Amino acid sequence: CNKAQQQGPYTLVDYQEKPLNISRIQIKVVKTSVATKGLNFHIGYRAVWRGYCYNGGSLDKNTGCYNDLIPKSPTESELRTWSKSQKCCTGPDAVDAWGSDARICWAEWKMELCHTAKELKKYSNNNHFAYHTCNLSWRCGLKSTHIEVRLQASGGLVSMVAVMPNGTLIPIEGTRPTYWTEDSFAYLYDPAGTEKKTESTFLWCFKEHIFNYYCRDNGYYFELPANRLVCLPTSCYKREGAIVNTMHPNTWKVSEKLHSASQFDVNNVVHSLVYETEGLRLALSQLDHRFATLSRLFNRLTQSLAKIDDRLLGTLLGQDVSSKFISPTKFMLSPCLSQPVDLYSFKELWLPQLLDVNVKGVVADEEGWSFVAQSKQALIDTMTYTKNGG
Amino acid sequence: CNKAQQQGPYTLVDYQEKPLNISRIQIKVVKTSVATKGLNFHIGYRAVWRGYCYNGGSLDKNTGCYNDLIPKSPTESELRTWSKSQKCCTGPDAVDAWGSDARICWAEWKMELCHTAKELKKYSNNNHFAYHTCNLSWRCGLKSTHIEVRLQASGGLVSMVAVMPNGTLIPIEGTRPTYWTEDSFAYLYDPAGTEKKTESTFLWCFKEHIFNYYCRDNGYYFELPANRLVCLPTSCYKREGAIVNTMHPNTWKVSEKLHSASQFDVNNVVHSLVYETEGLRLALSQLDHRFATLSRLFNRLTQSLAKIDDRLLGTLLGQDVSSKFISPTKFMLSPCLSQPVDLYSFKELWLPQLLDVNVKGVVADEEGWSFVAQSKQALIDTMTYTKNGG
Amino acid sequence: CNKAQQQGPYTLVDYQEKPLNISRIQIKVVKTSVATKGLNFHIGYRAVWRGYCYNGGSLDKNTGCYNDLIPKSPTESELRTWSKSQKCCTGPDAVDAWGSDARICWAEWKMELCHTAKELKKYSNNNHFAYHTCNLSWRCGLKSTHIEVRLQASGGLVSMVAVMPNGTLIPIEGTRPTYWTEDSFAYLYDPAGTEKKTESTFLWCFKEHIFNYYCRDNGYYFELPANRLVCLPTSCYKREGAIVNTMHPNTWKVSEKLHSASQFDVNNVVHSLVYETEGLRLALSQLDHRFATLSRLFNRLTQSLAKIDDRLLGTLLGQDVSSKFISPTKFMLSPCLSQPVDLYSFKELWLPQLLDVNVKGVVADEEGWSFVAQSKQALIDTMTYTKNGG
Ligand SMILES: *[C@@H]1O[C@H](CO)[C@@H](O)[C@H](O)[C@H]1NC(C)=O
Ligand SMILES: *[C@@H]1O[C@H](CO)[C@@H](O)[C@H](O)[C@H]1NC(C)=O
Ligand SMILES: *[C@@H]1O[C@H](CO)[C@@H](O)[C@H](O)[C@H]1NC(C)=O
Ligand SMILES: *[C@@H]1O[C@H](CO)[C@@H](O)[C@H](O)[C@H]1NC(C)=O
Ligand SMILES: *[C@@H]1O[C@H](CO)[C@@H](O)[C@H](O)[C@H]1NC(C)=O
Ligand SMILES: *[C@@H]1O[C@H](CO)[C@@H](O)[C@H](O)[C@H]1NC(C)=O
Repeated sequence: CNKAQQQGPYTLVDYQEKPLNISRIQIKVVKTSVATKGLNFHIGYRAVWRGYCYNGGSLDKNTGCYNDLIPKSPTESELRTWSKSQKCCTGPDAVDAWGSDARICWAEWKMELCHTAKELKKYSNNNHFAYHTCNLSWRCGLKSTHIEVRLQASGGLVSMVAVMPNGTLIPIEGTRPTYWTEDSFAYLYDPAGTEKKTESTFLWCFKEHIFNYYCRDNGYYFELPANRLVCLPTSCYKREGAIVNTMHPNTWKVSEKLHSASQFDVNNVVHSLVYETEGLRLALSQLDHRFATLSRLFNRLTQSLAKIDDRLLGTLLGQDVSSKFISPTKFMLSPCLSQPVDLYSFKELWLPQLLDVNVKGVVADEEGWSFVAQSKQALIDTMTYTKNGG
Repeated sequence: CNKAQQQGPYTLVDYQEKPLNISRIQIKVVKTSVATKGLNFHIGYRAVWRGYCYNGGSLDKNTGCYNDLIPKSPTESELRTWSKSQKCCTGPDAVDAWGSDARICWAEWKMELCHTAKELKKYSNNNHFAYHTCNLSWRCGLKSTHIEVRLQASGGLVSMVAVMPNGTLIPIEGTRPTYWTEDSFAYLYDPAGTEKKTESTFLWCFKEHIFNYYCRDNGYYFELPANRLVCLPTSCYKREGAIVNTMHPNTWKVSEKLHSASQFDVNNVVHSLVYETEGLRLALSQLDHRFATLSRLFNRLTQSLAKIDDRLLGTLLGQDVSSKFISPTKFMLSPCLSQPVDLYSFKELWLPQLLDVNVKGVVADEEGWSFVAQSKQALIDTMTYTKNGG
Repeated sequence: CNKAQQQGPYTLVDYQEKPLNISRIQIKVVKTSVATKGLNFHIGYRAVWRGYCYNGGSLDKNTGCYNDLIPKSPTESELRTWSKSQKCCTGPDAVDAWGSDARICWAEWKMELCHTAKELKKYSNNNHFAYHTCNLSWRCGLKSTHIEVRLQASGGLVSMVAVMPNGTLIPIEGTRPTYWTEDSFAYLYDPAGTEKKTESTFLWCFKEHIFNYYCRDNGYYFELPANRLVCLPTSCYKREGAIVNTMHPNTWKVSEKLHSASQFDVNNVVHSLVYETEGLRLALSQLDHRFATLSRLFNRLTQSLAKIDDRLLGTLLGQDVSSKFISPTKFMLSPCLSQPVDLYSFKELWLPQLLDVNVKGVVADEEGWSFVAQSKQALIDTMTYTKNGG
């Protein structure tokens, strides 16, 4: 039929997407690393319960008890000797030692007797009239374990520290063993089996103009800005040939290594994952619908060109075949038998990789600090009430 | 060659994808917010170790020691004065005060002497015959910090509460400072610098029929059902013009803010992320293969139409050029020089945004409650054994 | 115009993507499950503070105090009776019972008096000359709660255990109640309401050659290797008809259920999510650009074929219409009115599902173990100093 009507004029419009300047580059970096191996941390503790009484009667002003929990933390020498001996050495215990024996409370003891384990007893009595009564009860303990040295930059210089449960960073060197002491405890770290590198290498990062840079290393994921040193517990990163601002760096917060994450935080991460995957379902389904549309259009146009070129559908199927259309849509089939040019510019589609992610927990749950807290709790448990050993 | 054979009849089928009624809408919401700023929480503690003895001999029934750890929590006035003074004020200490001086144990003390810090000593002795012996040792401490007010709805009314480590929700008002006391401790919060909003705004949510609604705000991600108030620690959300069911709301579980997440929980979230990314790799690779197929088909069909229209490949390349096919596939090139209609209905592809996610930790690790726990632990540490100060 | 120049020869190249042997299969598995329901765990504790003194003067060697905190954990019978009674039963308390009454310190008490709650007092005095002074103060407590039985395989045999805060796995059977005791505490679990299944079923997993297998169940996500039993807290999985290596299995680490995740771990998971979503933005945007390209090419080619077939654009639009091109691009419109063959091989696009993920926290925050720790802390709080009750 058709008309002399010419209700136009029309012109096909191309689909134009909103551009995105995102791309996956290699970024050259100076990377300062640190790794530790083997039993490199040794913790010892030792203390004496000394209860020294005198019984001169209610009338004597010297009657009474002077007690004390004397801390006797081991020396570096003694802590090493314990470390190879697997025993903590100690002085003598004394129960109900009165009169001349009570002087054992004031002798400079030799730490002779060594133990697999030793807890003290809160002994005290004063029932020997006109005499002194001495009670002496020792406790000691030792654990050898593996500590993880971490990094920190202050003044622009990356140095090694050991984080303690209360947040104090213990400066650590890499040649000589570091040894320190708090009250009853003595700690010894030896830098053997520990390595601190500085390395010219590369990182696979996503550059995306708001440019931001989203980078990955081993199990760490982090933004890597320009002219700023990015420090994470065991690795710092700098852009090669870029000038770090001396201080004001991007460094890990020690608090986040001491403090645990709540169940609400992780559930919130799960919910964010759900929201994200909803977005991904939307986008992927939209692309799916697009391929449906292109399928329809390409089919109609294939019908149009095919009625002219009967060898078209054949090469389309890879089958040696010619067609004859008995219908606008239905057709029948019969058989019988340089430079490249790319019209599409399709590039390699980046498939997301499986993410190695580090989960290490809080510092208080490290074996050594757990041992320290356990020791303190045992001391509290055993000082609950005085025991009469006479 | 070809045959009179007509092994058909065939008909091209269009690709039909499984539909998905997912879409990203703006949802109008009434949102109740709350924000806090500055040092708004003040914690003080104060107590007296009073050891009051009398020495009348083994025969006197009055001989012995009455000791007590009297809690003396500061008043709101005294806590404010400490807050501006940066010192905790206290009464007098007394070591080995016997006879007439021992009466200091029973005088109504004036809290005169103020401290940067103060811990008591467990002094006790009774060696003054026919006399009383008084020992008095004070302890006090103060910390000014920043607390985060949270929201809770019971009876349909959204109100402000302060969560304590044991789970108790302290009702908080926004005009007058709230002050309370537990044993030795006194806490003072002032509502200045704190703001509670109610706001008509919008949220970007994913609506997807099983309709569910997956919503995001600041660092919070949450389902927003119909006719139900959704409360999260610092923000509640309601559908505008919808009738909340008075109670039975969707509110955050206080437990999940007090209790930490295990390493197994987070590792499990990581594994779920891995499973998810495997699905995404599958889908994206499938789409990739689809573009390969369309590339092949479009190339063959382009060859078919090009042998008829020699200006086709030119406009395909944007190059001014005509072709001549010396082969079914090989060809040669030479140069020389309204309403819109959209066949594709391609819409803007939603690219997933980078997710702002809140990670705040457990309540016990808040600075103030950490200070309280530290104070209690110090008190335990110093009450381990009696010290004779005579 | 055009030339006798034939600057070729060219040939269209098809887009070839890098293949990926990833696919979503059903894996047949033998799955050992375990579920618990109702109040199935009962915790009781009970202890006696016994301070037994004698006052014979400074001269008598028998003068002094023998004190003790005697643990008296309930029996299985008594713990069950408490469980149904909601009261913990106890012996008699005694304050300042001297002379003949002091013998109550050494009578075999009958646990007659029962309590909603009971804490002891550290009473001690010795002011009755030539007499004994007895102080007796009891404490008891009971909590009924819900414990979650977990699985563990050693020797290839999957068995049920109850994890305790210090990491010890308590072997649990499914018929008779299990009962054990530590110092002051007694615990009773009854296996009623608890179920341990072994089941032939299937899992939806992603098989992807490096083949690895990434699987999901309820809220658990885990790799399921070949010929290895994969144990998770409440469910183990084995490939059907495959031979598990007797031991050396892939089992959950008990530590990760006792130890919490740091805020740095979760923030790191967030950053990994950001990196991932950057990759997804890149890929999705690339596919978008691809559809733009195909839109352009298909439009030009549609113009080429349309000037020959004026019914083409009509069937392309589903509109009954014929075209006439007054321009290389502009055109005008007028109206008036078997086996299937698939050229594309497009398959069902897998849309990622919303991930159910379990977040359970640490074992120490379970209600029962929280109750135990609270009880111990109360005992510590009340033993701080002796109180004279005379
Ligand atoms: C895209 O990125 C390049 C660097 O690769 C930059 O030169 C250009 O300005 C950017 N353009 C836009 C629009 O982001
Ligand atoms: C942390 O502990 C160390 C060692 O006992 C001590 O020197 C330091 O002052 C403590 N710091 C804090 C903030 O508690
Ligand atoms: C799709 O969503 C619309 C609302 O946008 C609703 O009216 C319709 O029933 C839905 N259809 C299906 C099949 O989900
Ligand atoms: C929490 O502590 C407050 C203040 O000491 C107290 O009033 C309340 O009873 C406690 N609640 C619980 C469940 O421990
Ligand atoms: C692809 O997977 C099949 C099993 O489905 C396997 O037989 C084949 O070797 C694999 N090929 C490649 C290249 O991965
Ligand atoms: C854990 O506690 C149980 C019960 O008190 C005890 O038998 C076991 O030895 C403890 N194990 C460790 C490693 O502390």
